Amino acid sequence: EMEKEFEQIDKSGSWAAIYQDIRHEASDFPCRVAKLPKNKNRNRYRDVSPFDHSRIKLHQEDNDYINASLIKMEEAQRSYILTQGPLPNTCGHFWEMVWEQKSRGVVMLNRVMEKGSLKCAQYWPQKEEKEMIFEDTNLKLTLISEDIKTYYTVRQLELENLTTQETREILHFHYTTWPDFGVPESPASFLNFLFKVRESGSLSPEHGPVVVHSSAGIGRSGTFCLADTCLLLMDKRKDPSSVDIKKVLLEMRKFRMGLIQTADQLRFSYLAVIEGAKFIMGDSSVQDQWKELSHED
Amino acid sequence: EMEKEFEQIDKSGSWAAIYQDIRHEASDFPCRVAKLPKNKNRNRYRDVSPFDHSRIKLHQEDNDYINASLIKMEEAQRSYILTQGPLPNTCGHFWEMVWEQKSRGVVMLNRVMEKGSLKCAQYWPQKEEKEMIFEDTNLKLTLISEDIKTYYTVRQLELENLTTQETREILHFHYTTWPDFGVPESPASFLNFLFKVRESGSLSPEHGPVVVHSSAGIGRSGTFCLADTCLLLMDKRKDPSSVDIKKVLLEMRKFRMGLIQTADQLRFSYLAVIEGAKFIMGDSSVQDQWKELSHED
Amino acid sequence: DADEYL
Amino acid sequence: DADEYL
Repeated sequence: EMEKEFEQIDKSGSWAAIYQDIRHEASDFPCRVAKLPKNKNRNRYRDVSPFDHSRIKLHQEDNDYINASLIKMEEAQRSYILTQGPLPNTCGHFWEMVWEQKSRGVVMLNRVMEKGSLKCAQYWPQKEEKEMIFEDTNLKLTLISEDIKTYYTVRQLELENLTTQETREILHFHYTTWPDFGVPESPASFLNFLFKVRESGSLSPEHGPVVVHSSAGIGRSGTFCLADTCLLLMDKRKDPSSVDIKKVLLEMRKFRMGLIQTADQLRFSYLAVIEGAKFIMGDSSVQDQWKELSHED
Repeated sequence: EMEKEFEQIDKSGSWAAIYQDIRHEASDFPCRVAKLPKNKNRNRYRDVSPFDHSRIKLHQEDNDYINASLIKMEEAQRSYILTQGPLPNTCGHFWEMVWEQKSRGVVMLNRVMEKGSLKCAQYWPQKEEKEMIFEDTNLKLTLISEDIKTYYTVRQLELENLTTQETREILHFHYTTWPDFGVPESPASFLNFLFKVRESGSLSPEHGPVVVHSSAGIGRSGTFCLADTCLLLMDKRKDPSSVDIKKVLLEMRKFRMGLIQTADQLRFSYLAVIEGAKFIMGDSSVQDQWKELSHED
Repeated sequence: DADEYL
Repeated sequence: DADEYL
């Protein structure tokens, strides 16, 4: 098992090594559109871009660029849209992508300001009396309600196509206690958060892809998605044993780059997946336990 | 203290983060000579080259290239020559550099074959009846004696300038139990190894620079040198408190790139430096304890 | 400098 | 592929 492997790497202390084999093994595809001199101000980080084959295109006539990737997962039967923390100039685009892609949930795995540095624009409203209007993309965003917990918050926002006065409910899952280049507090907190997202009905096939982001849309984002896709497969084959995470990860790094930024985030992914199966494999209590462990109060 | 800081990063789990700040902060200088199409076969790794300003030049008339860097340390008052694991075609050069630079010790922090892959040429003889002759550089290398331990080995080799029949004794310190992208077994084993090198008289100012290498001459090599230079300073100012390792490291990454390859190697460097001072600050027992702990039998 | 994440 | 260490 992966539990065997985890037990083994842990003993050898081969996390960094195993992770460089993964880094050396990841795909590399063009990101030509991302580097166009014109799309320069549309990218938060110089070194993190979407592969052209998998980039999401804005149905905008003008420019169709947005640093975002469609991670489509064949076997798992699940797709996620990973993207960077929108910039002051790209929140209109971010919301446009959510509208066009028909997403129902948004998973923000980062905080707007982290260790003195800005990582993401305040792309949604904090108070219901102040909706936002993204003039460029012709959409209105309003806060309908929040549900603040210890380390995370779920918000029900309403997005409207000013152009058609059509309206939609977007669930927002904001994980506030996961540091940049860091790991979640424990498998409990993470697993408790995933499952909240899962129950929201947000990761559901009847909707467009869940949009997952962090500052660059690769570290915490790859980690979030890695753990969830692996649990998916284990179920799809409710014979967990046959799940190779490193391989799941390599399949995922074909759609977007750098999914999983640190060896420890890789080690974490194992802990989280291993713990998870306890539930998938059958254990009921575990879920209820994660909630306690997650100290969501 | 760094012990305070270590205690702090450990609690926050900010090793990867702190290390990227270091990675983002490191210098970048040309490596133009390293990339000359002609010097291609003189480099083990495509991505690890010496900065031109600090590269070591072979007093060879032909080509003067060798992927090696002179880490000169002002305050510490110590210089090390970090280089890659010589290639089949560059052991003549490696020995030439040792001769011209007048080094007395060689610290090999890697094994020739690691996890099924070759990392370094058998650049020295394993048996006394079989000396080596590097025809290109006109030098003869012979094994005079070895001292095999659990995890390391010291060899006394004799190198001769066939050209002048002049001869020299080169102490070779081979650390065999430090994995690629890995850490030494414990602060005990490391500290016990450094100190052996230290006593050999090899790190002594009356000789040319100690040549330290691993496969690329940056990970285990940066770690080895980081820990030693920090202990140097702490002594030079026997007011340990004022030693910033991250800064020592940044000063070191000005002479050669990537010195310290992983967050854990960074965390290790702290443990090792912290432990070390116990001895520098005065504790005698500690040394003798490291020997025991190092299980050098 | 600023620009990078990796 | 082979060539890299980082």
